[PDB]
Amino acid sequence: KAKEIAQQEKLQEDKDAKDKREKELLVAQFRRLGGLERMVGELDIKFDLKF
Amino acid sequence: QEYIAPIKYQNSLPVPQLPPKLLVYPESPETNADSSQLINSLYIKTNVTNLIQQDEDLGMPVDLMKFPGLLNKLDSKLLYGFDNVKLDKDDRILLRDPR
Amino acid sequence: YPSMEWPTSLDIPLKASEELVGIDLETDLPDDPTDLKTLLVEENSEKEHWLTIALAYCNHGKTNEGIKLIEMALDVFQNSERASLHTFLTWAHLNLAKGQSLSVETKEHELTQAELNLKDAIGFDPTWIGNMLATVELYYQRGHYDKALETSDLFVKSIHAEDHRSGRQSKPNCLFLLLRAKLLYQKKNYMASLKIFQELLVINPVLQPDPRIGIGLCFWQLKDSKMAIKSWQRALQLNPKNTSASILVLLGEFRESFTNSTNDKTFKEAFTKALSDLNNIFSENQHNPVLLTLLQTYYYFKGDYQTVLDIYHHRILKMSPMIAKIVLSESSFWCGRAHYALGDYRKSFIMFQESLKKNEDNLLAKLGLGQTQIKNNLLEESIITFENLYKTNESLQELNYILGMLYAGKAFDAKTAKNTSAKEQSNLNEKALKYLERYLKLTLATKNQLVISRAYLVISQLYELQNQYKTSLDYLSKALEEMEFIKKEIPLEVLNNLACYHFINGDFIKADDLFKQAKAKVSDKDESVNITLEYNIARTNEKNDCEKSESIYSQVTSLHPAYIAARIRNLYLKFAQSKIEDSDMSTEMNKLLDLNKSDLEIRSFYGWYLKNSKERKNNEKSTTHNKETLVKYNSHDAYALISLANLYVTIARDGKKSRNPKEQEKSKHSYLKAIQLYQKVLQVDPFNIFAAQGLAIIFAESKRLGPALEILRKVRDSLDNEDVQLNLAHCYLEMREYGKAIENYELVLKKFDNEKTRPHILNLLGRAWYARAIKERSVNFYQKALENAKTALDLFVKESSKSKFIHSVKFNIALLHFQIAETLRRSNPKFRTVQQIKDSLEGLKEGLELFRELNDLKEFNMIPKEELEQRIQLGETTMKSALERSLNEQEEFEKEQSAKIDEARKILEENEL
Amino acid sequence: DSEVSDPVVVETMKHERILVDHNSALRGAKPINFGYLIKDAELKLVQSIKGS
Repeated sequence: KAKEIAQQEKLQEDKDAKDKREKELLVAQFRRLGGLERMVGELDIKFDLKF
Repeated sequence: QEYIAPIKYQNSLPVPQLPPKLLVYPESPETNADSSQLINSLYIKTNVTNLIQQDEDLGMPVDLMKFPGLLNKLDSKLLYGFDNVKLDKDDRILLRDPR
Repeated sequence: YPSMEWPTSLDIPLKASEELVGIDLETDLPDDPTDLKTLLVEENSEKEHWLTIALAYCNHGKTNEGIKLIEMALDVFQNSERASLHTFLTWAHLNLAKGQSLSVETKEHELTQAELNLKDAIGFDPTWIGNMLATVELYYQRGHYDKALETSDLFVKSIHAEDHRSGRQSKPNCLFLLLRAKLLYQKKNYMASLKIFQELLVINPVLQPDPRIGIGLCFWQLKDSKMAIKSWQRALQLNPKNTSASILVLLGEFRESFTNSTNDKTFKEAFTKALSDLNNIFSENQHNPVLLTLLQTYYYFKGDYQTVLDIYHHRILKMSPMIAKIVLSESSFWCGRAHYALGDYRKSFIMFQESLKKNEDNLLAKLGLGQTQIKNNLLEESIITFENLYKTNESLQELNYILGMLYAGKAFDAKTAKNTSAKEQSNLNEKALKYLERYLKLTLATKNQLVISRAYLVISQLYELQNQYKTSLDYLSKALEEMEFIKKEIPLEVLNNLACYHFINGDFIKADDLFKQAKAKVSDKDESVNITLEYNIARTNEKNDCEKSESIYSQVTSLHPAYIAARIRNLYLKFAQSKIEDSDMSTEMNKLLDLNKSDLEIRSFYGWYLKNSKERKNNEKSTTHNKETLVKYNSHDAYALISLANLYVTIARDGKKSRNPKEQEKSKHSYLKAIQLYQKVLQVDPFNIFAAQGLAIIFAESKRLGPALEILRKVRDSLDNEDVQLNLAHCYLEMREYGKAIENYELVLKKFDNEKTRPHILNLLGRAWYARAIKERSVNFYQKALENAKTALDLFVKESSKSKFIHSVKFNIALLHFQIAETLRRSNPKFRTVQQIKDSLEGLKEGLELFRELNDLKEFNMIPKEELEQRIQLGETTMKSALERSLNEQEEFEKEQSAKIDEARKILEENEL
Repeated sequence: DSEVSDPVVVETMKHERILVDHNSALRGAKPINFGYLIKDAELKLVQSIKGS
């Protein structure tokens, strides 16, 4: 009747999914030194303006 | 009383014992105090905060020409608000306190 | 949801017919308003229809047509009929004065016209609300916010004062609420203002301006910006034509591209949608300072700095007096950022100054100002500005980082200087550590941003300066762990310095492994770094592979003799192992000194050599050498000062044990000069534990053993040394604490396997056991003393050492045998063995043989050799006979007791029934 | 004169930093501030030694 070891291992892979999104956010370049410029330069949007 | 064993306290600096040498780290301009990347680090957090007040009118111009009856029929009624108002939920969540 | 849209038709009564003529206020309005003046004067229309058509003109984008139609109306109606018509005109000109892309003199003209008509209308009716509200808004448009708010309050109190004066009440007036909410936002009483905005939402959810905008403004100021955005989005949902709501939603899009993006791809999507929405809104709102400052942001992050400057110069400046100063401050701050990025620090300074002039609380502009000060080599000035900003932003990570690095640079520079006192150095170190550790604590409290690993490196260097090297190890390992967490390559420098921190901690295997990794990360052709890495490996394997270390040292000293550390330790290893003839050593050190005579490491190695040999070169040359080091090279050098103080202490103690008038006071003067030298060392470095130990030794030789023991205990807590343990044992012995003296003597013997010091320690163990023996008349302690002294003597003659010491231990052994004899002789036989008395007789014969070899030696005057003769012919005749009496008594005693058991035997045989 | 001119060790010193020198090594393995002894030695020794 302890057949609920399926749903206590649902909690644990939901936790490590949460941890993989935290890690993915930490090493994202737009949140790191000099990365915001690097990511802005990779954009394919072309303002046509002169002031 | 008579046992002969002189006591000699000693201080005796060691041989210099030159330990392994450190190396000066290669220069990293983006982590100096003068790096613009620190200001960018902060901008990521505080980005557009000083712009939300679009102007000295706070983005909210007062216009009495927006009130029917008033300014033409002298009908002050519409300034005192509707009574028994419904307040849709997407508006009703806006009376909350900050969090 | 309700509506307060305007009726889209007007019916004017006709006067010839009594029917109506209909006008669509949406379409039918003439392109020139005079074409309707006519229609409104023949058929004698009421003034309300003039007002209605004018309001239609203004609400359909033709406010000038309306102002001119009510201007025409002023010719048609007379005195009191004009009241309303003036009030209208007031609100008309106000809305012309709200031109965003307008000039400053036109706006002052429109506000003058507004107040003209308002003074007229209020003269005709002062209590009409349209006039009163018009007054407060005027004050608002003229920046007089305090006066605006007190006039609103006076008006609100007055209106309640004339319904509690006609006996009734009033439910809230939406526009007075709105003006007070705006004024409370201006006074930065955000929360209060929020409530009023929120209040308006329940009273009129279709009010214009949309109070959701103010709700969101206050949510944003109260750090619930998320909710802020929703309300603003709400405002745009209910009215997509509301362009200010659109712009607020755009700002929300930029902020949420940072707060809501999960990774790099989502960020690029969100920022690209924010930028394309910005372009879309901007190409029909081209004189909006907010959109212009957003474009400035974009062009800076795209590296297009000239366009940032161009936007400021050609657009913002022309309209600066009408932009709100917070927006102007943002735009001048970005212009300064662009100047900084172009390496023109004068102009970036000028513009950060200008941005601060328009908003003194612009944080990023002030950080930029301090950075430009750094760039212009104004370090102390930049520290002033950063610390003034710190007075109210102590929880800002970036500011703690910047101040920590500035102070760390100051500490490192102070360390390289000669004229930096110890408390200057420690204060700099601790200040930089305070800042950098607060940076670390704040960055790790949040889990969105990573730590700048430079902070770890600098902190570990600072803890070097604090003599806490395990903390250095911990912090640099945190650096390496973070680097490998982000899959970044580890610099050779970090591996090498990590290996040095491991070395200083005693982990020579981990240090060896890290030095080999560092060297594995180097090109074969390079030899500058390879020399240091070879020295590092050899230095780490001195105590585990000394044959590898000596080979590496020979290679570095042969090829690159100028590398000093290799030479010093090559000579040290070959000298400490007796692998170099003393002639060729005495030559090598002079050729090492006379070419690097200002190298203080070489001078200290030379002083150590002079002290250590104690034969080829003794205290004369070490006194002159150390004073040459002081008076010619440093004079603050702790090493030379301590060597000088030590030589002074030796001459002082050898002066204090003689009786010669002039030459026992030269020992009082030498103790004082030694104390002065130790004190000067402590002035230069209060953490110098060898100065503390010298002072403790002088404390103990004044028989002040309490202070000496407490200093030696504190020194032992940071120096695992032969000498401090020996001094602890020495000092316990002099306190008659024989137990702890013996404990520490055998301790100093169990570690520190040193063969020239071993016999002296065994002789002092013998002295301690002798002391505890005469104070308990115990022969077991005498025999422990005896074995210690016997092994000390056997080692003294193994060494071939001074006959002083051999004669002293021979005397000790003989004295011990005599004490054993005389203590057994005075004992109850029930506490003796017959074999113990046999052994004591043979021990006494060997004691007398050592005594007569001490008497016939023509140089032994440690005992007067007249006491020595008497103990020889007391050992020879009488004591001997005494010890056989107690021997015969013992065995008669022994036999008697075999008498006693057998009697008991027959008694318990006899007792049977 | 003095020692010999070696350009390759010159550039080694430029990249080296000294962890412990002959003077800092006298702080031991853990820092103990012994500054108070400056006062102690001058009340418990000097004034008692100057009784001569």
